[PDB]
Amino acid sequence: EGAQWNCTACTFLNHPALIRCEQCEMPRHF
Amino acid sequence: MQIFVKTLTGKTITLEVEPSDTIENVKAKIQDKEGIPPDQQRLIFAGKQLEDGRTLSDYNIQKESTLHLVLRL
Amino acid sequence: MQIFVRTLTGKTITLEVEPSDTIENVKAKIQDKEGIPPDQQRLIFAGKQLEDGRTLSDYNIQKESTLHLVLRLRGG
Ligand SMILES: [Zn+2]
Repeated sequence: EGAQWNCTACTFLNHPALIRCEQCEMPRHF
Repeated sequence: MQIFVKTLTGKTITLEVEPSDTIENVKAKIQDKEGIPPDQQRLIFAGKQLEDGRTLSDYNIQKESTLHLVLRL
Repeated sequence: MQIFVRTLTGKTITLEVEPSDTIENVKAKIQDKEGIPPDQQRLIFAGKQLEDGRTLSDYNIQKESTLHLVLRLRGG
């Protein structure tokens, strides 16, 4: 899956499956 | 209470649940509504994958909370 | 101690808080500054979502810490 990833807008630590931030819907940067 | 389940593309269904419902029951409800088998459902809340044995209350899932559905294959 | 809040506009404001302050108290200060009701505020710090009822010290929030203000999505 990968490791969790920090949102580039709000820093929230998201699940590796998600393509947008769970909190603010900022898209994943990679 | 009502919670939301959103696919990876942003499409959203609504579920009528209870705080005491297990994640297994929620996956069974999703299977009833959309026909997706529970073994192919992965549910994410607050950055974590949810385990079937716990309840929505065990994960502090409240009304209007959004769960994220991922296809497992 | 002074902490920073990255507001919805990309601006960073400063707050005087104590480690003993609740997340609700910080949201009330943010409401005074930015006009967003606390029930529509989400506060994120170093990848962690801050929960109502907790204190800043519960999250290792120190002086010079930056919290990120998120408008609480409509759900779905
Ligand atoms: Zn975010």
